[PDB]
Amino acid sequence: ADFDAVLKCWGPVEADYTTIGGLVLTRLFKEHPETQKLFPKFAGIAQADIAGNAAVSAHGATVLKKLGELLKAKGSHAAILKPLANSHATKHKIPINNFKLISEVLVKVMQEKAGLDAGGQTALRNVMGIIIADLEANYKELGFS
Ligand code: HEM
Repeated sequence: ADFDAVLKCWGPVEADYTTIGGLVLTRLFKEHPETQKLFPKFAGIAQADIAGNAAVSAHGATVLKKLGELLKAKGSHAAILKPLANSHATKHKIPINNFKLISEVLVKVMQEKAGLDAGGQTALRNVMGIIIADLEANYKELGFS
């Protein structure tokens, strides 16, 4: 049910993955500047120059499309998340806590831009908690507990 609650507000997100993706990453980097350093392509870009940066927005679109794919999955969520865990632990070297930070940002962006109400905010926190716990379990399988 919590997946359906989020999907009932996903229209404005999927309508413009570039704009909303850029909003999410711009806010992440503003509120959590240490996360920007985990993207070598973006690390060191002055904060004032991030909102207008097309490459940042394009990467945010990649993130949100992957999250959409997960939400819409009629099969295993864990299966889609295994490659994501593998790349984020072993290629990008992203500590798990950073997924909680981007999930905090997404809840706020959907509250502000996608009509996600109080119950929807809780549903999205629950869904992101499922995703993050699966990423964390897969990190542990790789030796990154
Ligand atoms: C649930 C949240 C996230 C989703 C859905 C997501 C999704 C993706 C996808 C689909 C890619 C491209 C394919 C791949 O390399 O696996 C990617 C790349 C990447 N992600 Fe994430 N990601 C998330 C969170 C994060 C966080 C929190 C960070 C760092 C704070 C991060 C850092 C990176 C980096 C550095 C790349 C490589 C970018 C490039 O070289 O172009 N990701 N992510």
